[PDB]
Amino acid sequence: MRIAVDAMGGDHAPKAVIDGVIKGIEAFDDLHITLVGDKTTIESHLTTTSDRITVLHADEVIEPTDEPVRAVRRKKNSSMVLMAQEVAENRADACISAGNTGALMTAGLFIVGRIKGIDRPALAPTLPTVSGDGFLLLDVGANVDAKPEHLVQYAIMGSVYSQQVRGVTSPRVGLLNVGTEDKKGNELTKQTFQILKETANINFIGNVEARDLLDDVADVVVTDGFTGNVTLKTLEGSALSIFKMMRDVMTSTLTSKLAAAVLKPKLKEMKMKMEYSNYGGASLFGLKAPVIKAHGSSDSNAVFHAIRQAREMVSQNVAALIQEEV
Amino acid sequence: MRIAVDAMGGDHAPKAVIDGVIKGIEAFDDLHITLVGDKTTIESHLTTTSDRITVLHADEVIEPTDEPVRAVRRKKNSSMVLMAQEVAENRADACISAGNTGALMTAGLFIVGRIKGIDRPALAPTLPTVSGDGFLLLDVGANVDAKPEHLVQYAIMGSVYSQQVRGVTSPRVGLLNVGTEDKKGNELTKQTFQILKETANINFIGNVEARDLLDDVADVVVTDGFTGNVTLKTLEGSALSIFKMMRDVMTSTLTSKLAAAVLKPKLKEMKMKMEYSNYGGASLFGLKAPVIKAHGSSDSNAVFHAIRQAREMVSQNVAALIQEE
Repeated sequence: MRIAVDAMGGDHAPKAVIDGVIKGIEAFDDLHITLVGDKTTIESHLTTTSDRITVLHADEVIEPTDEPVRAVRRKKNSSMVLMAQEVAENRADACISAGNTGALMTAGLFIVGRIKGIDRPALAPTLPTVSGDGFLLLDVGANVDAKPEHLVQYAIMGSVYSQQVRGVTSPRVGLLNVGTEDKKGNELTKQTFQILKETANINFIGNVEARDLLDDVADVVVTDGFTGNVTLKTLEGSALSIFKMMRDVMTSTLTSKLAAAVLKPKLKEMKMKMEYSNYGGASLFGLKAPVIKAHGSSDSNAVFHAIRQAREMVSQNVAALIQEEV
Repeated sequence: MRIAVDAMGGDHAPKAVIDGVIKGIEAFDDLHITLVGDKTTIESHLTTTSDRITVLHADEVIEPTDEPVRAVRRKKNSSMVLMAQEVAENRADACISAGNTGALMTAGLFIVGRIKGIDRPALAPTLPTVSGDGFLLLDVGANVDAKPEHLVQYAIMGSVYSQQVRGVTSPRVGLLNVGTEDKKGNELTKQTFQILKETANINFIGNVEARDLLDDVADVVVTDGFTGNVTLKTLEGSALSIFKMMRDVMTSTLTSKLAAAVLKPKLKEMKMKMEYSNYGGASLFGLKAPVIKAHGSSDSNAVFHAIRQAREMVSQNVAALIQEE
């Protein structure tokens, strides 16, 4: 098993990405990593662990302010393009980048290519729940204009991932909607509900309301890329607001000074919702191989969990199973 | 000022509705309330004797499972329909119900009627922000399938409300979107962006991302009913979920004890988070009179704030001002 990793994308790149790669190499014996980026810089951090790591030099990098299609086509020697090329030329089974989301989706689509029978890829992060089981939200902005058939394919891919990678035997697939009632939604959502109702290979549990997303309402929640993107950003801003209010309550002068016992829980609280990177990162479903967008602020542990998820996606043959299921 | 209130709709109706009405009557000297529902049941809960509370008997009620059009047409003597008829016959200036949302919107459309020039009314609640300035979100589910023209009308109505009732001189109008760039959004949203940019009567500041809604990115935030409903419900349910997740962190005897010291400020925090507290209910902009949908789980405090918001809406002539635009 070979995974190509973009060493240059991300806020803490390249150090955090390299440190996560070293953690994955130490954890999984069968794993081979191709680290793509500035070779000499990458080698500077690799002085203690270099066993199953190959370093592939990339002269250029894609910056966050550049337009994705132009950057991917023009900068053939960027770390992201060379990383995707490793997968396309069959020198890697999966790839991971913490870089620009749009650039990675462009490179995945243009270079890695779609699974046969898959119309449009979907961006799918695993989000937290109160129980800690988590759930898959797909499509959070890979495809803004969606057809009902696209959403049906999203449900199938999310079900295969939830079964093979998360080990959920019969994943509950819900359709994000304005109500729990069967006939709710706009045209796209109602047409999708009717097709989902007739889709044999999934455990379709119906419409799910947004208010219940974090309450373990479903294992897979399906939506179009625009609504999903808006939903994910709403979740992020809500998490920041509540953390801010809690920090004010736990650090206020009006409260007991002894309740300073509580200062240390602030970090734990920030961890519980803000960082869902422990779940692995946003997968681009529908491509010929696993392509994973690691969060831009990924530290070494986040990179490690993205590696662990990509490894399971490869070993459990998710792409081939998706091809068969459609 | 007279407001007709549906005493029968809502999870904690009729006790919470009657108690909220009594709180409004005690807070506002000028307020007259017509309580619509079963006279004997209402009189059981009436702890007050006040000439400014009148009881209007309604033989039937529209249940949460009833179909909106069919129930509204069939149940002519329901509390919701009689409440709306009070507004239509000019025996009340506004009405409030915590009952079935689809039924209430249908009654508003059928009985109260739309302002001339408005194709579709919108469901518009006021949400809190970090600064305390607040912002108006619309449409949050009156019409799930919207055209660009409908969103333009939502921007005009929201701006009028923000200026006249909320005292914002030049309301900043943002289009809820996935990016700041002009070409962002799905087909409906980018088309709306171009029309909104060419719209004369508004201060359009462009696209706004959902992550900044609570940080005063805009005074008025415009979306279609499907996306707006999903956004609003995400905010409410997620605030409850995340608060529960963070509170779970403090469970150990020393941390339980430390948490109980902060218990009074966090009950205060939960109250401050409830968005039926910060404003009343979602107002239906575009009808001839104010019709307010209070949250189905409204307690007395939520009912009261719905009354206070309806009172501000009547006093500032928003229906007339929206019509002028």
